Parts: sequence; structure tokens; C-alpha cells
Amino acid sequence: GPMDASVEEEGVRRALDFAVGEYNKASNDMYHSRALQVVRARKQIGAGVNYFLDVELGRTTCTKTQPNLDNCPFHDQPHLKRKAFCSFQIYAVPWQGTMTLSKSTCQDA
Repeated sequence: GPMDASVEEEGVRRALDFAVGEYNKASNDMYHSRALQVVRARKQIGAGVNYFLDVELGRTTCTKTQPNLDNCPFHDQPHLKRKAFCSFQIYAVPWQGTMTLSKSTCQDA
């Protein structure tokens, strides 16, 4: 590879959800962050599948306790949305049930 990939693919969508779940698990935020736009998606196939995803992330108005995490709009104030630009590397071995986050790097966008 790395050939191009698309958020239209199941694997990319599954990996993006994994990555954002991890990002949230690691955060000190009281609030759920979620993916705004997938900017670039590449995948490399071999021993497993390596997904490389570049993503804009934003803070939402829902808390992490909030039992529902699915009608969660982004903050409308820039200094509260705090848009971030993220590069994720996901190593998945789907035929063995493995999915791990190799690399996660986020700067302010």
C-alpha cells in the first residue's frame, strides 16, 4: 500500500469508531468528542490491515456519563468546540479479532 480508502468502507468506519472511542477513554474532558470530518483515509494490507486516518475532531455538548451519545451536536462557540486535527494509526487483524491503536497524534486545528 498504502492505497486510498474511504469512510464508505466498513473497515474504515469500524476503525474510526475504535480510534475515537480510545481518544475519549484517554481524555480528561467531561464531554464526548467525536469525529467531524475524515480528511484522508489510507489502508495497507499484509499481516493485518493498517488503517491511517486523518480526522477533524470536535467537542460536543454531551457529557461522557450522558447515557445517550447519539444526538450530540458540536459546540457552536469555537473556543468550546476546540477543533483538533488527528492522525490515527490502527492495526487490525479482523480475522483474528484484533484491533489496536498503534499511534494517535492530535494538534489544535
